[PDB]
Amino acid sequence: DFEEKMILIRRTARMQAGGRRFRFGALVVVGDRQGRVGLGFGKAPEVPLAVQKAGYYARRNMVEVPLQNGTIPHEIEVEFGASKIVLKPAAPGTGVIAGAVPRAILELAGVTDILTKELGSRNPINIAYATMEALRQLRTKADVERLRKG
Amino acid sequence: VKELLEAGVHFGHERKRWNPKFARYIYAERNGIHIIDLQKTMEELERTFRFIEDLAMRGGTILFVGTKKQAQDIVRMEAERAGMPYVNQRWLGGMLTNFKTISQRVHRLEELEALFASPEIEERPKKEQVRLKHELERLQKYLSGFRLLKRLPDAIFVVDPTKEAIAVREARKLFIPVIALADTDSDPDLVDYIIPGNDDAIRSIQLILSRAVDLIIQARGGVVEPSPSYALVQEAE
Amino acid sequence: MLTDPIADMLTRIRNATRVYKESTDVPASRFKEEILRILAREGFIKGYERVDVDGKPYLRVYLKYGPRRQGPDPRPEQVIHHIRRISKPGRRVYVGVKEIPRVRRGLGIAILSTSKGVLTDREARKLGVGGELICEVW
Amino acid sequence: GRYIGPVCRLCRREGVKLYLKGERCYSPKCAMERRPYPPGQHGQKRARRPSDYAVRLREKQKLRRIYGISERQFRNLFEEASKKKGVTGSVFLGLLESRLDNVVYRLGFAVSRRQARQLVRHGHITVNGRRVDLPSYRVRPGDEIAVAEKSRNLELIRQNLEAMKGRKVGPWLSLDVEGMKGKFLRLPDREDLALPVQENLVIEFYSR
RNA sequence: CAGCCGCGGUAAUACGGAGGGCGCGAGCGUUACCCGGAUUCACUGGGCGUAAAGGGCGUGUAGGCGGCCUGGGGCGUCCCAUGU
RNA sequence: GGGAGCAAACCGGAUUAGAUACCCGGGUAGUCCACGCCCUAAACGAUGCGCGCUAGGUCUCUGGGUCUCCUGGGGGCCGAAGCU
Ligand SMILES: [K+]
Ligand SMILES: [K+]
Ligand SMILES: [K+]
Ligand SMILES: [Mg+2]
Ligand SMILES: [Mg+2]
Ligand SMILES: [Mg+2]
Ligand SMILES: [Mg+2]
Ligand SMILES: [Mg+2]
Ligand SMILES: [Mg+2]
Ligand SMILES: [Mg+2]
Ligand SMILES: [Mg+2]
Ligand SMILES: [Mg+2]
Ligand SMILES: [Mg+2]
Ligand SMILES: [Mg+2]
Ligand SMILES: [Mg+2]
Ligand SMILES: [Mg+2]
Ligand SMILES: [Mg+2]
Ligand SMILES: [Mg+2]
Ligand SMILES: [Mg+2]
Ligand SMILES: [Mg+2]
Ligand SMILES: [Mg+2]
Ligand SMILES: [Mg+2]
Ligand SMILES: [Mg+2]
Ligand SMILES: [Mg+2]
Ligand SMILES: [Mg+2]
Ligand SMILES: [Mg+2]
Ligand SMILES: [Mg+2]
Ligand SMILES: [Mg+2]
Repeated sequence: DFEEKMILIRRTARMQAGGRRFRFGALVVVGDRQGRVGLGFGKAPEVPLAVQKAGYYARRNMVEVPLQNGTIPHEIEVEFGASKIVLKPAAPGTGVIAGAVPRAILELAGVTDILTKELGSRNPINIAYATMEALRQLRTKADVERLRKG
Repeated sequence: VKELLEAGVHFGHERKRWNPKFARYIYAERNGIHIIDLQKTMEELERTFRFIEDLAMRGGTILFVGTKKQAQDIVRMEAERAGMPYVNQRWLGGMLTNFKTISQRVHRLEELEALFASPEIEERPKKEQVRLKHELERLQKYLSGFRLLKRLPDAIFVVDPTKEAIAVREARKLFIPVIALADTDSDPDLVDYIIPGNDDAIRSIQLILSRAVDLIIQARGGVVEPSPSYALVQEAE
Repeated sequence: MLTDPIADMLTRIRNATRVYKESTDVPASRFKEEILRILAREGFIKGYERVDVDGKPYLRVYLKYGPRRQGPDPRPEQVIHHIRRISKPGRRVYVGVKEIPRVRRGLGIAILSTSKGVLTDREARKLGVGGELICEVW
Repeated sequence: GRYIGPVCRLCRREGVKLYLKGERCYSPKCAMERRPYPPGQHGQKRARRPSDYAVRLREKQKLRRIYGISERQFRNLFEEASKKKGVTGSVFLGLLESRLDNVVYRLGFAVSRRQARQLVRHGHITVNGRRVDLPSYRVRPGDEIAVAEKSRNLELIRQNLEAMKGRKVGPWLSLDVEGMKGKFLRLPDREDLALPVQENLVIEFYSR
């Protein structure tokens, strides 16, 4: 079935009469590896309990990625916050040339060969979040054809 | 079935507090009030009823919504008339959206309902036997139409899409479609199958809605035997 | 005054679609026509007609969109996802044939004007001539 | 030079069966039998979850450790591969496996990866007639990889060509056993190959 | 000790030692220096309401920039041939 | 030149540990005017000028028309799309 993969996990701190009130957050991808990917952000009192939750949110925000042989139809740039993500598609043997976040989203898309740049805020949450609405955006010689048709 | 020339009940509502998106469904503005072009209404009615029809005979269920006390009862009634949930008092913090749990209400309605009647009714103190009669009493108020609801509903039928829009907003986050009796004061866009004309004014809520029920029952398994709701039109006048 | 008509058309179009108008007047040039024309070929508008809007020539441009949507925000997909002017008054831009770019690793166009006329890239390419890059439309 | 140390202890490092020492890293003794856990004071103890790096790195050190080669030597044939046409990943392996100190381990002659080394080095092998004492020699396709009738008559040769009666040869070789020859037929292929390795991940380590 | 972050006031994985471990290997490490990362000078490719950033306003000179149709010329621009 | 009221500086009076200050009673320059200089600023919308485009609702100033509506010009609130 699915692979769970989890980018980051953090510690957000609250303030209170008498002192700190901690809490946790989790970033999760879920892949099939075949055009289906999931992004989860999972907060709650207990780390585990977080990833857990993340997971679940993951599988509900599903993105259906038109692959095409280890790689993408056509380049995109995408702009979430001032996280900017650059995706450009490559010949097999290329590799998953990204960093950190945007990798294990494509890795888990079942993408195999593609080129990425990040520009702007490095922040993962958004860099992931971008990467998504990046994918969410792609289209196919097919898909396009269909729009313009007369 | 279907009706014609209902200018004598409804035509259009609301002054110049419109929404320009609605714009198209307007005919012209008479004395600052807006006046819907029913003729278009008719086209949609079909396109729409066509949509009820099928989901009716599929087995499937509508959800009716008026928290408007301008039409609070017509709903209860026309929705009792089709074995189809209604919501009436007020819509609720995610009835569909948080359903799982808005449902855990109906659960501890039954639990309380038939824990009256007779058995062991009074094996417990009394500072707490008129407190429970209260928790239940309350569940009774708004959950009453939300009772026959067991899964998510396969439609939503609204009166004021603007007055309940926390209903509409909800539907879609879940992919459920939206029928509504939307008028000028509201956003056409976010309704899937639209009934142009009066958010307001019993006269028309009745006519329209009730017909919708004509249509749910008719095919499914029944016949056309005038509804006991024309009798709460004669109670405004 | 205008500064770039072309710009302005394109924009007027970028602007129109983005809120789902049916059809916008731009005021008319021959050039302007020739461009619109190509959008047709490639299906980016549904077409245009010459009209006279108070006695001064224009070009109603009947834009076109995808199908009503499913879920929150039933707002069509754009057909014209992107339109960007390229040559600009006081920044001109020229490609010769080996240079003509490839739009969305293939999915849209450039419009060039050549000594052989307003073409797409695949148009000018085949035809084997370069020129001024006007814009860039996927 | 090359490594020269506890090998059937890297058998152990990567955590995966590594063939280096022959009969023994074969016959319930290469420890992945007896203690699959990694060498050193912290062996049984649970490890925290490999860093995105670590992996990328291991998988390479694996591939290298495998063929008994130095990273300096290793990379050079990488660089070559990426520069070369067609799926880079493969050709790396392509070329790796085109190594003579391999072409010979492949072709039986000696048990082990390090043996075909010190067997090439000490002279006992030929290619097309000429002798070659260089492990690093890039065997093409056409090459008759031979024993030298000079050492030929040797204990360690007989033994090991005699164990090679009956057994089978990778598609891309013909171990003839009569004249102790052996051909090398066409460049092997990711598919043709054995390897306990994610070549696609080795690439990924050098995109650094 | 220390590249940065920051490590030592008697449980220091960060000081010194030892065992072991990782990387490389006739080398390996420090320094210095150049590109890179750095879309941090942004042509590709950045900004200026509160983060650094609209000139106190205006007039106006150089300069930059220019609405719609036709015609001539071919400086820009484009193509082919060719030399280098 | 002018100098009514104000009021830096300054004289006294309180006040506080001190009070070279907020409080008080006085008081010169200045503040006013002519003519010449100075060119500064939270000179602020802290937002450069222009032209085109892209839902609305409401309140206001001033204009035209077939006048509790329409159309033009300016100040102001909310708010579509969108931006951030
Ligand atoms: K910047
Ligand atoms: K000027
Ligand atoms: K005083
Ligand atoms: Mg930005
Ligand atoms: Mg930054
Ligand atoms: Mg990152
Ligand atoms: Mg290659
Ligand atoms: Mg040290
Ligand atoms: Mg200690
Ligand atoms: Mg310490
Ligand atoms: Mg250290
Ligand atoms: Mg130490
Ligand atoms: Mg740079
Ligand atoms: Mg500032
Ligand atoms: Mg200013
Ligand atoms: Mg300033
Ligand atoms: Mg001038
Ligand atoms: Mg011009
Ligand atoms: Mg001319
Ligand atoms: Mg001419
Ligand atoms: Mg010329
Ligand atoms: Mg004086
Ligand atoms: Mg005084
Ligand atoms: Mg005093
Ligand atoms: Mg008047
Ligand atoms: Mg105004
Ligand atoms: Mg206004
Ligand atoms: Mg908004």
